[PDB]
Amino acid sequence: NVLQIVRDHWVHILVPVGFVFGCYLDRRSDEKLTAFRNKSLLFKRELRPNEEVTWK
Amino acid sequence: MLKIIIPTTMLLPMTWMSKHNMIWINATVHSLLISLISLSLLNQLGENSLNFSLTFFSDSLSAPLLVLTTWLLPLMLMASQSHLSKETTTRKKLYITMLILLQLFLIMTFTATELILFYILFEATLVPTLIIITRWGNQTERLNAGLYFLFYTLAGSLPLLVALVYIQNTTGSLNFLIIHYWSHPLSNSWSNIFMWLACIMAFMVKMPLYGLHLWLPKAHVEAPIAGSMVLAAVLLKLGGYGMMRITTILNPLTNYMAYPFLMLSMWGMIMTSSICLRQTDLKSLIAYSSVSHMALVIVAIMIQTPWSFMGATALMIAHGLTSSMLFCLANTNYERVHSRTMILARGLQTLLPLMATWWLVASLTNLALPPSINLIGELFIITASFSWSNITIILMGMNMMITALYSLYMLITTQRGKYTHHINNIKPSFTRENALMALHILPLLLLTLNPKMILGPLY
Amino acid sequence: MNPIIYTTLIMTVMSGTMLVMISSHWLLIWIGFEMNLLAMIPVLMKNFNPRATEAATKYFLTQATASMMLMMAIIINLLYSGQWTITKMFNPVAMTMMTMALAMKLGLSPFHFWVPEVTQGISLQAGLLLLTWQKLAPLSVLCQISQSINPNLMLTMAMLSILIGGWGGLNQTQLRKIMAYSSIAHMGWMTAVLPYNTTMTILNLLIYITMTLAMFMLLIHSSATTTLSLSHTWNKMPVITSLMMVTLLSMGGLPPLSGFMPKWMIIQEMTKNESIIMPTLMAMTALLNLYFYMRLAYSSSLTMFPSTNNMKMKWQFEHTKQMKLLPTMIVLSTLVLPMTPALSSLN
Amino acid sequence: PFFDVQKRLGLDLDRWMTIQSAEQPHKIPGRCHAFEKEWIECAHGIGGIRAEK
Amino acid sequence: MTMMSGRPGRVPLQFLPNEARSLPPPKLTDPRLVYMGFLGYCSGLIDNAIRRRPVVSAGLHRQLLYVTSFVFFGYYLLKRQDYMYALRDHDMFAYVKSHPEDFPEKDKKTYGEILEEFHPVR
Amino acid sequence: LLDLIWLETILPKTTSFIQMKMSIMVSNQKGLIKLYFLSFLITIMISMTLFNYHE
Amino acid sequence: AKTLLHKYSDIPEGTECHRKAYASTSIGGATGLIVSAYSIALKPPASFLEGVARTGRYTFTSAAIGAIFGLTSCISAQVREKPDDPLNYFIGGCAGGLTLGARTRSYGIGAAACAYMGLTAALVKMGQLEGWQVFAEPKV
Amino acid sequence: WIARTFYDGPEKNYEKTMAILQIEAEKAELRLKELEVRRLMRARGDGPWYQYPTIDKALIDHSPKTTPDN
Amino acid sequence: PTIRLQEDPDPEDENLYEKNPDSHGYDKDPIVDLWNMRVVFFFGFSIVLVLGSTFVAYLPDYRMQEWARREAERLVKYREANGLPLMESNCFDPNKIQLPEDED
Ligand SMILES: CCCCCCCCCCCCCCCCCC(=O)OC[C@H](COP(=O)([O-])OCC(O)COP(=O)([O-])OC[C@@H](COC(=O)CCCCCCCCCCCCCCCCC)OC(=O)CCCCCCCCCCCCCCCCC)OC(=O)CCCCCCCCCCCCCCCCC
Ligand SMILES: CCCCCCCCCCCCCCCCCC(=O)OC[C@H](COP(=O)([O-])OCC(O)COP(=O)([O-])OC[C@@H](COC(=O)CCCCCCCCCCCCCCCCC)OC(=O)CCCCCCCCCCCCCCCCC)OC(=O)CCCCCCCCCCCCCCCCC
Ligand SMILES: CCCCCCCCCCCCCCCCCC(=O)OC[C@H](COP(=O)([O-])OCC(O)COP(=O)([O-])OC[C@@H](COC(=O)CCCCCCCCCCCCCCCCC)OC(=O)CCCCCCCCCCCCCCCCC)OC(=O)CCCCCCCCCCCCCCCCC
Ligand SMILES: CCCCCCCCCCCCCCCCC[C@@H](O)O[C@H](CO[C@H](O)CCCCCCCCCCCCCCC)COP(=O)(O)OCC[N+](C)(C)C
Ligand SMILES: CCCCCCCCCCCCCCCCC[C@@H](O)O[C@H](CO[C@H](O)CCCCCCCCCCCCCCC)COP(=O)(O)OCC[N+](C)(C)C
Ligand SMILES: CCCCCCCCCCCCCCCCC[C@@H](O)O[C@H](CO[C@H](O)CCCCCCCCCCCCCCC)COP(=O)(O)OCC[N+](C)(C)C
Ligand SMILES: CCCCCCCC/C=C\CCCCCCCC(=O)O[C@H](COC(=O)CCCCCCC/C=C/CCCCCCCC)COP(=O)(O)OCCN
Repeated sequence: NVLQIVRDHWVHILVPVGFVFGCYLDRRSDEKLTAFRNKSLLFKRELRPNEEVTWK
Repeated sequence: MLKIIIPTTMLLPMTWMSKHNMIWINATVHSLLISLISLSLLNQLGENSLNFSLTFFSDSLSAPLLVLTTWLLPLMLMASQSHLSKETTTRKKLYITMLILLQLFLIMTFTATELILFYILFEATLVPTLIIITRWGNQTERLNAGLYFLFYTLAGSLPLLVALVYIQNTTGSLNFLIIHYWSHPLSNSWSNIFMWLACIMAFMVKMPLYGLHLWLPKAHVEAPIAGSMVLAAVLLKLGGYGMMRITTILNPLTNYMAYPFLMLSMWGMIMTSSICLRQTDLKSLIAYSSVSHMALVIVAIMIQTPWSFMGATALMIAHGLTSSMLFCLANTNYERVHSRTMILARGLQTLLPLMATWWLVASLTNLALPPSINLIGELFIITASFSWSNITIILMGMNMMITALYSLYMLITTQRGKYTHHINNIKPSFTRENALMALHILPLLLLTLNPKMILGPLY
Repeated sequence: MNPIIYTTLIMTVMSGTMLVMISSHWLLIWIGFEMNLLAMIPVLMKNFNPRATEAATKYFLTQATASMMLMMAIIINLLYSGQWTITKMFNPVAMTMMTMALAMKLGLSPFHFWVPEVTQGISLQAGLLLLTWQKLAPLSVLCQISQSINPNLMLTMAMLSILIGGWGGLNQTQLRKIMAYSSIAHMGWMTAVLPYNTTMTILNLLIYITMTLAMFMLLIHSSATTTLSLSHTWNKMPVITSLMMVTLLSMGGLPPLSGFMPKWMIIQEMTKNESIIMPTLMAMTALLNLYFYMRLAYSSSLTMFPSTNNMKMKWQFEHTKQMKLLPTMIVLSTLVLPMTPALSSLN
Repeated sequence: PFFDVQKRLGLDLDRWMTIQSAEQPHKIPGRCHAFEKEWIECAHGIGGIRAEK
Repeated sequence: MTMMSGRPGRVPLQFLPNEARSLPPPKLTDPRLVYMGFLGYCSGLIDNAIRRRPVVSAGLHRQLLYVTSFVFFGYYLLKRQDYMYALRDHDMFAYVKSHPEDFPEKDKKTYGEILEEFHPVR
Repeated sequence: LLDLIWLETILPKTTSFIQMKMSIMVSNQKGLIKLYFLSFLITIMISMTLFNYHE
Repeated sequence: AKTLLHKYSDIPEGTECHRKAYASTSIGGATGLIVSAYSIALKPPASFLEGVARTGRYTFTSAAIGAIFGLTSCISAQVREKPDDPLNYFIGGCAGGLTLGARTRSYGIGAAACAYMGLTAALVKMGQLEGWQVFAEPKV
Repeated sequence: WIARTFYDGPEKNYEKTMAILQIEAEKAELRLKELEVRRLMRARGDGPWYQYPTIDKALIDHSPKTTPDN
Repeated sequence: PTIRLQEDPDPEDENLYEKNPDSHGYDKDPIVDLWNMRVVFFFGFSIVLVLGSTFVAYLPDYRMQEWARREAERLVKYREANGLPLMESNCFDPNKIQLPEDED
């Protein structure tokens, strides 16, 4: 019976999916501005024995 | 900050793919969710802004405005579904599309890092507003209003564009951060004077400044209720935001270029407050109230002090909420009696008590009762003006009296006295209207509880 | 007219334009202009009536005078320098005469009077051809001789064209005359940036041609030549009127529509040289074109005008002939601004 | 504007008549053959702006 | 004025010189290409609307061809635009390198020795 | 006096009046080739005497 | 031509007021003659004598405007001992506007012309001072 | 909990601002340099830009011309 | 006809309470009306208002007010213990500032 329910209320996932897509695109934008990661004079720091990057 | 922009662009096809009787529910629910999402931008720093990308950034001045816009969209949706019941499905979807496009343009305008992009979006906001006004307005004046709304804007903004590109051919960048860091003083020459005028006149006509305000009564009176809401609460704050942004490159010319505009702002604040005392139209009274408050905001921006900027930000937020509430309150009576004359429907407190309580709270907030954020902004601006010059306390003080008068005047005209005998079609207030009033008024006092969220970057 | 004869005449018009565009010899450019005029004259009179004959006669007189001035300028240039190649135009008097002749051919002010009359006197298809395809050859020659232009004369004619286009279009109820005045103003815009950058001229011409093609195809689709006959279309097909209103807004230069891109770019270009006053005046004047576009939008899309009873019959029939390039033209006319940097491909 | 179809295809549609010193019938020379020849070789390949000076 | 028409070594009607092959091609997921596909989809929707057909569902082959054509042309348009901008920067840098006297690098001065006038706001 | 009359009189009404007058002046031509071909002659002479003479 | 413009411009601002007035009168007369030529071409006067009358009317109006502007500008500049000040040109422009209003016998035309011509003349003086170019030569 | 769940540390925003500022400053300097280069190239005509056509020398006939002195 | 045109009459306004005595003012269909009311009240008051106010009230201190207070306490303690003035009129060390050589 879920066919009619889906074809009537499938418009309710467009906005949440857009929210997740926007979060993913914000992360993709963030990954292109790492030219000074762990390089500022105020926050320059030695890496921990395991971690690879100070922030993502 | 695409996590806010993309859900609106998704509101678009969700509205266009909705079933014919479920458009309002879906739109309101997802707009409220988007407002809840945008609430996260209030977590600001103390030193710099939130630089999300090369294109968009958020600051302590733009985050409250973004929250107000995303909160205002659902309120417009609730306020619009009453008078659009007889419309066809396609035209209802078109109206919702105009509202969504306006919200998207405003969201992108308040966060643009670039001045030309800011100009493009701040000019793109005209098309949905103009279409709404001239298509869904009620009387035949609306067409003229649209023209008055259009050219008044464009004649102010087209010179700005020229100035903007000129600046980009001199400094090499119009990015706001680089502009702020690489700021240099403006000399005293005729070319610099005209560059100052070109950079200032667009935002001064969008405020609107006294003498340049003639478009505002037309636009706010012939527009539909959602159009009036968005014109008064958000679209007037574009001028204030733009002036606060652009003034970083105009010093020290402002030191003496503000005199004519300061004089106009103060005297026209007195003049418009006085005009409110003799107004047969209830919507025009609210429009002129907006003019007076925005004159105060103009003074605050023009005197260029931290306290003035704080008070100006608080005043813009408070005025947006209050004026939207007042317009909705007037629209309820209009929908009941189909007339805008203030002395037509009288003694409404007897017939609608809870509506009378809403009217009382809105009028008390309009006259800046302590400790409302309206009062906080007004008092900060007044203290800054007193520091600027001790004599201003005269004019400001005058305004403080006049406002109260006309404010209570409206209340005493509409709620007290005796009811009109021949008007018998005043039905009990719907739950929708009461919810609209409550959702307007509760955030005001909630922000009164935590006032540092709307005090801007100078806090 | 026979379809084969009509196709031959149209191809001869395009062949004259191409001959103007691909030649290095002044004589061959002149021959291309002559052939274009000869093949164009019958096309304007495809539907025979006194108005079409008057339009053809006026067009022929104007273009023949312009071509004679063109040939005289060529001969003076040859006299003062035995060169036939289209180049920096070694003589100033010859260059003044060349500029005047090309302005007369394009319809730039003050040689603008023939454009509204010829546009009003011919059919919508002929007006489409005249206002879109007939601008390529003189503008190509002007681009080729742009380094030797006198900026004062060219800019004076461009400013006059913009002013006269706005003022004349302010007074029209006939759609063809409105299109002609819009064309005059847009030619003014195209020629204002010609001494500074021909790439901007080409971009403005392309966007104007796209918008004009969309407008004329929408006017042919809904068979309206007056404002009142266009006011009936909402009761027959509202989608056409909505697309027409958005196209009018784009033609008015409002952001974020693509019609904003040319003027914007031109303004920026004119600000890279000093030239501050002229772009400001130019935008102030383009507000007039926007005003009468807005008036048309009020009359046709944003308000409902009264209709007639016989329109009910028209409800029962569909449009028979179908223009395949209309949707692409509308989309290019409206939603193109975000692709602005692609203009680098023009130079 | 100018689509150099002749240059792309190597056609020589009208370049045979552009200048006076270009391969006249029966090798008849112009009155100013040497002067135009010298000017052409002077201005070749340097651009109009430079060649004007 | 024309900047690049008389540039030496230019083939008349090429639209894509061989030197352009030395540049990285635009990714097939480029946002500009996605916008071109969106333009094609809008053209298909407008085509459906004008013909009085179900706007979203009328012709899927026609809409898909619209999107494909717009993406196909936009790819080469983007390639040419990127080539043109690379040419502009190449010529700019070569001209700067070949004219050192017109682009001097003057001594850098810190803010501690530059006298900047102070304008009080009062 | 101020809002409904003079502020209206100066900025928008004057603009509309001037634009209307200039539109009527520009667009009211009889359509006779004689008159504007005479104007073409005048324009050509003015162009050869004003701009062309100054090079 | 530019000969009249140069003949007006080479004289210093606050010197030799009669010569400046004469040059301004010549410029105004030339403008009026051109306007009359275009008006007669596009609107035939139906009679030769009426054509001469219209030409004389236009030429005298323009010449009077120019002469008044030049005379008052020079007089104000020399009286205030303040050359290179746009206020002198503003006063001259308003005087020319009042002259035009008197010529057409209309108070509204006079007031509007005074205001607009004053602003335009002040802007022209400002452009002369700061080097604003109306027809910019192509540089980039 | 709110800071851990919804936000990052200040260093991320700090260094993102650094990168953005560097990019914008480089773009501004490049714009100014390009304007200067365009001005010089148009003024002198000694660069790849603004190269206007001149008669091809290959069109000249270098043959005896029935007259010894050309 | 003594008339100007064929037109429909202006219809009277519809009262939503006639066909639905408890109508909530949202829609003529009672079920869609009731659910519009329910979603408005739940997502406006319950979700956005109260939870948003709680979220704002407990936002972490990114304005560094408490940190600034602690820093000021440290500096005041140190400067009072060692007898230095609490504040200096110069916010920059004069040793790194190079004034112009000649003032005449
Ligand atoms: C900026 C950010 C991005 C935004 C981009 C810009 C906006 C969007 C793009 C615009 C172009 C796209 C659509 C154009 C073609 C539509 C033409 C049309 O007529 O529509 C009717 C059509 C309904 O017709 P129908 O279904 O066949 O049956 C009803 C009858 O036809 C009954 O129909 P009718 O003909 O009898 O009704 C008559 C009506 C018919 O007239 C109209 O329908 C008006 C349409 C105007 C066309 C726009 C012109 C060209 C585009 C330029 C837009 C400019 C935008 C810039 C900002 C300025 C704002 C103007 O005319 C009127 O009522 C007159 C009222 C006057 C109103 C004035 C406003 C008009 C212009 C406003 C344009 C605003 C933008 C477009 C809004 C959406 C339009 C559908 O609408 C649709 O159903 C299509 C819309 C939805 C399609 C997309 C669905 C996507 C799939 C879902 C999944 C999402 C994927 C997400 C991925 C992630 C995975 C989950
Ligand atoms: C944003 C904030 C608000 C801003 C916006 C609102 C405020 C601004 C807009 C409102 C005011 C602007 C109006 C401008 C003038 C309008 C004229 C008009 O409409 O013409 C169409 C209209 C159509 O006329 P018509 O159909 O062609 O002929 C039939 C006549 O109506 C039949 O006429 P009639 O037979 O009855 O008599 C005519 C005759 C006789 O008139 C009469 O019969 C009655 C007497 C009236 C004469 C007024 C002057 C004598 C008393 C003035 C005393 C001092 C003034 C106050 C200064 C205080 C200083 C401590 O008048 C004349 O002959 C005029 C000749 C010149 C005398 C008046 C001009 C004085 C200029 C003011 C100098 C100020 C310098 C700066 C001072 C700085 C210190 C504060 O003309 C009139 O009917 C009005 C005639 C009176 C006009 C003169 C009044 C001057 C008002 C003050 C001007 C200053 C403000 C403008 C500044 C920009 C200028 C550069
Ligand atoms: C129906 C409404 C209609 C519409 C109207 C419009 C409504 C719109 C609403 C919109 C949404 C609003 C949301 C806003 C969120 C705000 C929440 C928040 O930030 O919480 C802050 C705050 C909690 O502070 P905190 O930072 O979270 O705690 C930090 C410490 O670590 C904690 O310290 P601790 O370690 O000591 O632990 C204390 C703990 C436990 O401490 C204790 O248990 C000890 C208490 C002392 C009693 C000791 C003796 C008594 C027993 C003795 C006998 C038994 C023991 C022996 C047995 C034998 C018997 C003898 O208690 C608490 O944590 C405080 C209670 C939490 C309340 C949170 C409020 C949430 C509101 C959100 C919902 C809004 C809708 C309302 C629904 C709420 C329910 C109706 O909540 C308060 O309100 C505190 C106020 C209490 C202070 C006393 C009042 C002083 C009055 C002085 C002024 C006098 C002048 C006159 C003015 C009079 C006015 C009162
Ligand atoms: C309806 C409401 C619309 C909004 C109104 C906007 C207000 C705009 C007003 C502009 C503010 C000031 C403009 C210019 C600044 C100074 C003005 C002038 O009076 O001051 C003196 C200027 O001296 C004289 O006044 C010369 C100017 C006179 C000509 C100007 C025309 C004024 C006429 C007023 C018409 C109304 C304008 C508004 C039209 C709508 C200063 O002497 P000076 O040191 O030398 O000039 C300083 C510049 N320097 C340093 C480069 C030399
Ligand atoms: C409103 C939108 C405007 C769009 C305009 C039309 C778009 C569709 C037309 C498709 C073009 C097909 C041409 C491809 C075949 C190859 C032909 C090639 O050889 O031509 C080259 C030329 O290539 C073209 O110029 C590129 C055409 C691309 C135009 C699109 C840019 C429009 C501005 C950006 C708006 C976004 C457009 C979106 C596209 C769908 C030759 O260069 P060249 O012979 O040496 O230059 C002669 C002129 N000069 C010397 C004076 C400079
Ligand atoms: C119907 C009849 C009603 C009458 C009966 C009512 C019964 C009682 C209910 C009334 C409550 C009385 C208020 C008393 C004050 C107590 C609440 C107060 O203590 O909370 C404040 C907190 O208030 C919140 O900060 C303000 C709420 C935020 C407002 C946002 C509104 C929701 C967004 C909706 C859209 C906004 C649109 C406008 C654009 C800006 C404390 O601020 P703060 O000093 O920090 O707290 C320090 C400790 N912390 C930090 C650990 C928490
Ligand atoms: C709805 C009514 C709203 C009114 C809006 C109009 C008010 C705007 C004021 C006019 C702005 C025009 C200037 C355009 C931008 C200036 C940019 C600039 O800085 O250029 C200057 C030059 O400045 C100018 O050229 C401006 C000249 C003015 C021309 C246009 C005049 C428009 C009307 C002026 C009077 C109105 C001004 C006040 C109006 C108040 C509001 C009504 C520098 O040029 P350079 O040549 O490089 O100088 C140094 C080297 N020589």
